[PDB]
Amino acid sequence: MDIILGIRVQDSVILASSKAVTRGISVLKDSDDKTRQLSPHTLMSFAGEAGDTVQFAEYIQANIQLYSIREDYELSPQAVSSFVRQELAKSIRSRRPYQVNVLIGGYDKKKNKPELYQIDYLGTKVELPYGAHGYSGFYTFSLLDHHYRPDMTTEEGLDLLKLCVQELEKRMPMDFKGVIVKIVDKDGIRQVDDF
Amino acid sequence: GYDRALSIFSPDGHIFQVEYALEAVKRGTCAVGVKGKNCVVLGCERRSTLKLQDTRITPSKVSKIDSHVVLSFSGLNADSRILIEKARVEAQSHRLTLEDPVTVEYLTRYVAGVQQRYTQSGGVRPFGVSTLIAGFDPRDDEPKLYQTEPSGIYSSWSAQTIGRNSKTVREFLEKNYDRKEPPATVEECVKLTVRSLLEVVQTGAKNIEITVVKPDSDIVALSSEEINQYVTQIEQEKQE
Amino acid sequence: GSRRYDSRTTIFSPEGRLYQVEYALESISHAGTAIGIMASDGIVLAAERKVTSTLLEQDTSTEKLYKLNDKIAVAVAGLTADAEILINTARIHAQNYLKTYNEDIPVEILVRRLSDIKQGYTQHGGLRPFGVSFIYAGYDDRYGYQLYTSNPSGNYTGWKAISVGANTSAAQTLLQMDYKDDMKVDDAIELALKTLSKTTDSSALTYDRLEFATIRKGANDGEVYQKIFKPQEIKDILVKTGIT
Amino acid sequence: NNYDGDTVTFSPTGRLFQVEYALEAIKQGSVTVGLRSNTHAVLVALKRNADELSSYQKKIIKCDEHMGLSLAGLAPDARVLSNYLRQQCNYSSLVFNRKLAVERAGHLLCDKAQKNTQSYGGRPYGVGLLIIGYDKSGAHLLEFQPSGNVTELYGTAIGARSQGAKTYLERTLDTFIKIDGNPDELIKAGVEAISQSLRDESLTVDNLSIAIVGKDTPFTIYDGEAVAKYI
Amino acid sequence: QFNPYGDNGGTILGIAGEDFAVLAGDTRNITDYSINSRYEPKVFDCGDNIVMSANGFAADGDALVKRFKNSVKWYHFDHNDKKLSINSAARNIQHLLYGKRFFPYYVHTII
Amino acid sequence: TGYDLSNSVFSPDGRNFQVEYAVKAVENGTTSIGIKCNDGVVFAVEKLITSKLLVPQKNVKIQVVDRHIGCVYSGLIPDGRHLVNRGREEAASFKKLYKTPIPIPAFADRLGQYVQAHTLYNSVRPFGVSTIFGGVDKNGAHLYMLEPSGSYWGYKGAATGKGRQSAKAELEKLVDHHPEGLSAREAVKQAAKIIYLAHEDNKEKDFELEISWCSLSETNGLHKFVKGDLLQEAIDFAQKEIN
Amino acid sequence: DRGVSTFSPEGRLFQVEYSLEAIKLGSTAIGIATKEGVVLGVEKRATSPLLESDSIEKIVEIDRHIGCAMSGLTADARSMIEHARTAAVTHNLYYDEDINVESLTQSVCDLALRFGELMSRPFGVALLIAGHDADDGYQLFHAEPSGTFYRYNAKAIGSGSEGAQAELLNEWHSSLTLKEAELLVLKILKQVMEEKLDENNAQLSCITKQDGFKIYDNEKTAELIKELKEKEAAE
Amino acid sequence: MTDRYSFSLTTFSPSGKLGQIDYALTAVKQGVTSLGIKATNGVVIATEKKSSSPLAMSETLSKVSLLTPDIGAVYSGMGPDYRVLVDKSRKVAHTSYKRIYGEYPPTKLLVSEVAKIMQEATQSGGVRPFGVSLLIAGHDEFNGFSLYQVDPSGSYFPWKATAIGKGSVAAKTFLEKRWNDELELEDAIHIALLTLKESVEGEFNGDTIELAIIGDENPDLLGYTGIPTDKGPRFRKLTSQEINDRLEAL
Amino acid sequence: GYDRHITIFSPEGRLYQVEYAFKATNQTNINSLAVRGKDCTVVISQKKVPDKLLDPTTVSYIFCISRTIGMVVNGPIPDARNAALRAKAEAAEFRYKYGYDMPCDVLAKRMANLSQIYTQRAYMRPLGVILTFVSVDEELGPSIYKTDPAGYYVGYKATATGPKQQEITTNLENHFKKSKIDHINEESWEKVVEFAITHMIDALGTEFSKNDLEVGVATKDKFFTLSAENIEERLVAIAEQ
Ligand SMILES: [Cl-]
Repeated sequence: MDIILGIRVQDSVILASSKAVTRGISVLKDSDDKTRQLSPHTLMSFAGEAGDTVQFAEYIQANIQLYSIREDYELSPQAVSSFVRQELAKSIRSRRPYQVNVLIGGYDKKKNKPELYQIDYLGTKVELPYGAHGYSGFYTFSLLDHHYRPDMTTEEGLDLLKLCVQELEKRMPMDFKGVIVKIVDKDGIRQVDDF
Repeated sequence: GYDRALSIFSPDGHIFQVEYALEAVKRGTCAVGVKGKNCVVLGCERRSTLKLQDTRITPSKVSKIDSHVVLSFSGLNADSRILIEKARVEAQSHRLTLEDPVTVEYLTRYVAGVQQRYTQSGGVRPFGVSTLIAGFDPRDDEPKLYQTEPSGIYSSWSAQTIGRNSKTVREFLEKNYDRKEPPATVEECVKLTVRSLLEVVQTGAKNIEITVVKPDSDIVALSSEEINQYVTQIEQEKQE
Repeated sequence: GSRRYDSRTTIFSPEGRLYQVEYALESISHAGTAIGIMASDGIVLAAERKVTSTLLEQDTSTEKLYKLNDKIAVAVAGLTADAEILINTARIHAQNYLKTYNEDIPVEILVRRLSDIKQGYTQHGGLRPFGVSFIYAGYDDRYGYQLYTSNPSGNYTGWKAISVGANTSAAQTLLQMDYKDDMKVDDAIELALKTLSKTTDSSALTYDRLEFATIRKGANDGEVYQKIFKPQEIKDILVKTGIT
Repeated sequence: NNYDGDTVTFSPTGRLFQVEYALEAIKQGSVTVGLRSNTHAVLVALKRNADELSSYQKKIIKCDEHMGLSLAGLAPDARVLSNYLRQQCNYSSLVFNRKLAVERAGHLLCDKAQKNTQSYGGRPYGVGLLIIGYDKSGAHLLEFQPSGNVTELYGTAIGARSQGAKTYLERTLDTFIKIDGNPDELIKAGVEAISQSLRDESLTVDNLSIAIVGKDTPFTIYDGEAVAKYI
Repeated sequence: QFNPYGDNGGTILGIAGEDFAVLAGDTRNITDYSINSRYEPKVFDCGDNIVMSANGFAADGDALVKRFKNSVKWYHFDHNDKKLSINSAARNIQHLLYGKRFFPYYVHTII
Repeated sequence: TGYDLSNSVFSPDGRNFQVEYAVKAVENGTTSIGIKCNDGVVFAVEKLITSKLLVPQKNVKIQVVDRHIGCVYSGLIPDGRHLVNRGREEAASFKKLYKTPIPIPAFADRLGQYVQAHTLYNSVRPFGVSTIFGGVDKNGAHLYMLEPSGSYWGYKGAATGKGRQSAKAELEKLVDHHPEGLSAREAVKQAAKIIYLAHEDNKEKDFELEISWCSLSETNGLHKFVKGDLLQEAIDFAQKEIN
Repeated sequence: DRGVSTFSPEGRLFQVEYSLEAIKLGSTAIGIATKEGVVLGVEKRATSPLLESDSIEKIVEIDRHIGCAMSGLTADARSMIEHARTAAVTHNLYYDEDINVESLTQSVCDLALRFGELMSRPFGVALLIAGHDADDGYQLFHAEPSGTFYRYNAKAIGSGSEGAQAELLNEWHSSLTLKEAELLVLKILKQVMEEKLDENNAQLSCITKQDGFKIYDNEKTAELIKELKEKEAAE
Repeated sequence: MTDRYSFSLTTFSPSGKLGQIDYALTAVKQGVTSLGIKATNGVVIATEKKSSSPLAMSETLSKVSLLTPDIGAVYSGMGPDYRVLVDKSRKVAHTSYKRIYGEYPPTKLLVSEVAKIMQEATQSGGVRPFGVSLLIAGHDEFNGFSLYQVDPSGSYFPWKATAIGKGSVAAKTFLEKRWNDELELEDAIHIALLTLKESVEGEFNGDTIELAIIGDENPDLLGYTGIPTDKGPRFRKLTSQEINDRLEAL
Repeated sequence: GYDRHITIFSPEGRLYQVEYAFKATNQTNINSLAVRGKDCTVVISQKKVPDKLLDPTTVSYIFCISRTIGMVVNGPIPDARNAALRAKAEAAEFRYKYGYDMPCDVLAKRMANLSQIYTQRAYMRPLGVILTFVSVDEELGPSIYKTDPAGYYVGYKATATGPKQQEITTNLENHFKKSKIDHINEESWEKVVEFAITHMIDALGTEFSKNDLEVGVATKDKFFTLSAENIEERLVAIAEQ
């Protein structure tokens, strides 16, 4: 785990997540996908404590998929984010809390608008034009404060994202082995293979 | 907690509560399942003593358990919701632990096990429901059709019907369904299903529901006009 | 032991019917009639109070029509006490959904859960079922205006127009006769009152023996308003249609 | 009649019919005999088969190195009660380093059976037991009835036609009680006792079951070719 | 604060031949710098030709041996007097020990 | 009707027929007695010798509670054992909390409340025994008799079983002829006589006599069984009186 | 009504006796034990020709060395098989060995009387449990809802049981080969079955020390059926 | 042991009646008459004190009970059932309202809580319904004065005026002739005494009649001074002497 | 007709099990009486010891619940002792929880509430007893409060219970019609006990020896029962007037 980023542009939400899985002095994997599709137009990326991350992500995935089958309907990104927040808000006062931070990128088909939510392990939710978890934010937020515009295209958003990864690859202490980038828009979720 | 043994043996070796639950199934609207060479079709009767219905919002007779499996039923409507909910939860639970969707046999075996449990548990009555469960296993193109009943027994069928006047439509299917050559196409399978319901139904208007399931999570429900075309075509060939 | 005194409330008859559910429906058939009519621009709820006394306080009274949330209401037919147990559960369920998803609960979801509770009392626990039938009137942004009914069995169905309680057979025939799909709210108001007036067991239909409510989009722009009618407002609407 | 629906109901003459019906299940069971001297205690049991293709239902169960019983009636109920005895014998060994007195074993069975005759929902045990053992006060023989009544005896028999063996042992009392330091003779007396309960059938090699415990003999069971000596 | 463990010293040794096996152990029992007993045996015949010793904290050692001896007794009761093979005994002892994984028997066991 | 089919149901008289039916089971049982004396109590019971095969002296029916109380009963023997097991638990918890051994009146109410509790619900059966019990405490000797209903009183002498009327008549003569009091050793002899006299109502099978006693002087306030020379002496006294 | 665990005046449990009547209505199952193996065979009995007969599962594996056949209310058997499989695997985990066939049977029979007012009623199914172990060799057990189990050299259960058992009494001897036992099950099943016996409405299986528990193919059974018809015509 | 009665004792009959509720209402019919009348500036509730023996002190038995400082209750039917309902009603006003909102519940909601308790005795395992009908009079800031009837089924209805019990049919007819929407509290007390005399047979005085009002705040009955917002209970039980004063100008 | 076996309503709105529990009250065939003085409350009850083998000192239907409260029971002794043990436990708990002695009327209400529960809950039968509680309350003064199987309770100027209760009741009524007051206008409890016995003799029409009666007396800060000789002393005083 470590680096997860999110950018909401005019017509889409773009999530970038690091590929490295490190334990001790060994990089065990360099192609790890730190994300789960909750519904056709909703994607969740995650970072935090080993084991907890995937266990939580898949538990949320199962619940949203269950809801979809029961009602024959897709929950809005706002509705999914609220469900996820409440689960984490419960978790923080449990015997052993989930130490997982998430970003939820979704396209609301009723509103025809992209939406990005940042939620930490305490259950702290905010809707944002761009988001980051962990030490990444200390570089990317100021960078995006300067270069981001609300009316950008998906291509402009990807170039803006390249600028973030380049900055992190220059100034971050750890080798995070690049990122997997995924786009959420009106047509659903797709992965950019060449980044 | 309420403990009473409601399902018990009688002197002749019958469990009357399980057998009376079968009578509730016999009262329910007719449901039929027919599987072709590359598909399964689920047909359902809807009684016409209810006009002024809103068909947009009224619970449909065929329910999706997962994207690749469907469940229809005959009997108590309220009872069926409990079985469907449990099945849908088990479907997601299976995907979570095995990392693969349920087989149709497995999903059937689970639903049947739930029904059996309600025949020797204290304080509960058996489900007044028999189900038809149809679909395709993951990465498989062989059609699957299973039946369950209140006792808990389940089995696979080339074609089967349940509900009121099901003995009449079973008679029809027994002489009209060839094991050596099942309905080769979607059209042939839907027609044989509609024909079988027309032996029992009344009018082919808003009384028949048809749902077609094809491999790789390809499930769609037919509209009134689409079904009405089968009804119109069958009647014209009949006058001969 | 106690086996001797157990009525066995959750068993089948030899014919495959649930005794207690059937007998609860028989109870409900003596309750005051309630009618729901769904129009294209709103829903009407109309209900007849059970034989009133002149010293009954009519304005501060609630017997038939209850509010579940801002978008959903119910008309009751059966034991009022039983209905209030279920109404409070339904009110809590709506708030649980809003708390979880930050969205108002879809009508069917609320109806299904309340109907599932009723179902449970017919399959396990050895308790008598709730002697209540509901007419649910509500709005959400998926299906718009919706009418549902549920009964002691826990079975529910959707309707364009429906009646529960007394004289449903006669009431349904009259609704089936004069209802059409392009109908407006003000027309539905008239149909509801006309139907009760003909099916009533009373001598004449008056304001003091009625409860009335509408669910319109007749607020200001793209939002829904619930109007539980006051006594004087029922008196006026009864004159406006020429029943009194 | 109207008072036999459950164990919690007394009849107008003060009888418990469910307990009496449980007692009836023992009478239908195959005969088993118990007898002792001052040095040894012996169980002899006639085993019963379903048909010529089936095995012969085992009647004797070991409870400890120094104790065991034979059964007549519902065999699963004997399994429950014998298991309880195994645990109680075992508790006495682990906690007190003490072999459970055969008398206490009887008291414990009595109290376990009793609780099932005073509460709603339960039923009486449907089996009778003959417990033999050798403890610090010598050889012992007990008779357990599912009413709760446990009785210490020199000799006895339970099951169908048990009255024949019970009469024989009542005549032979003075003889077999003084068969001290001689196992084979005490068994012979028990085999002759059970023979007084036979009708149309005789004792064969896969029909007879014998058990013995004593001063320098752990509780051991003999079946098959090991009982051919006594036919 | 109460310490539920102690060290009773001593040492044990097992060697296997072609058609035999030996299990040896000293008979001294100690706490700190004091001798509790010059002859306190800790190698036991458990039946079915199995000998066992659980050396370390004697209270846990005695408890384990006591539980295994009892396990042999019930194995006979439940499986028609069948002889408990040494490999089956070994697997059974693993479950006895691991059952207290979060409050362990403080012993090194040899059979 | 049907009022007698369920425990804890009042009949129109105000009676609990199930308890009265349990009394019939007590009347069917063997005879047992209790005699209060100068500084203690004496208990005796009839043991029917069903067969020669019964080991003499080895089917003991009198039971001790704590170290100072004796209990004997007639009727369903297992039911009596259940009551004594409870009595022992009650006495143990009393001594645990209060240190002193349980007083006899205190012990009597513990059994009484427990037996009475089995007349309150239809899910339990009443006790099929009448229990005679007592001992010595700080306030001297006490004798009690407890019935299936939960009813108990203090007694100068007590009797229950098939020969209760015969035994009661014989007990009343002792109370009249000895107003100052009966000694412990005398009461043992009288107990033997009364059991032998009460055996006339059960004379098909011959019987075995069993006696126990608590006395401040003779047994030091503890419950002991009468055995050997003192037992045979009491048997001989009884044999001489029937002839 | 009356208690579920009530005794009759003859000293039998009403519910256990009534469940035995349910088993008599069930389809026939036969088992024969030899020194070369144990054979298990059942009548499938499809209620309708449209029902796919190969989905009828009345012979079942418990472990590699233990198999099982059923008759009566077959839905009741599922939790019995689940328990048997868990008991077998659990014993292997605790003791690094195969569990004895008798011990398995005893474990299944412990569930039987765990009913009352535990489950609400006895099981309405009888089981034939066949297996092999090193101590007692090839074994066949009949497990009833009374909690009782008998070892058998041969046994039939179900509707045609009393007629089939009388036939097994005459035919069984201690030197039967496995092939002889296979044919004998087919022969006796064909006698008591309503519809004509073939590979689709009857199923064979066996357990041997070498190959373990095996359910036979419809092709393999069909040849044994043809071998049986030819031998009966040959004298 | 343990409560094995986990099943309903009240069930629907083929005709749709709930037998035990009907029979509970029959017990209420046998009960002594009680009534309630709502005025513009208050409410009056009244009943006869049926003495079981002249040696009994009827002052020690209170049929009219304070639930909150602004709410009172009276009944017809089985006294013991009423007594325990008053205990539960007083407690629920605290646990489910005052301990949450720091103020007493409005009349309608307390009535709603009592109704719930009575409904549960109609459906829960191993219990019979309560054999009483209640009349609850009260005041609260936002609803003003109100009067409710609660039946064994758990149903409740608001009334301008009503009567329950022995001679309720005649008493209701009497109240219909006399009640108007301009009645002052003293006029309502006068009508209450007139209505009750019809159903009472023996002695008719302040010792055989029990009567309480919900009216103006009573600062003298508060027990303390210093807090302006706290002004005292609106519930007041009329004394034996106060009743006799009004029986002279009757 | 299972509505007569458990505590559910009959068609006429009655509880037959409660009514039959009232009939169990008179099963002992004993009459009790309670009166109030200025400073005291006296309760008397008949004592019938038919069996010669009984220890007469252990035969009692009067109980000392607390230091201040006494209770006489009309009904079978098992149910009587059941009620007594509960009342003792309740009075002890009250003192521990609330820091002052449980009043007679409050204990009466509490025991009445428990009785009410048995009339509503099916698994519990009513106790076939009537409980008369007596004390000299520190607030209310001399007090008599009585409980029955219906769960009813009320205070009394005086009261009587048993088979011949009506005769005793009217006898007391006629005295209080004459005296024009709520109590026995007497200084000492000794003479209030004498009044109680005198008026029981007149109403029942029987004479009493020292062993035919049982007397309980409540004064400020203690309730106590009288010995046979205390009653004999009292019987002599009545005879010499
Ligand atoms: Cl209380």
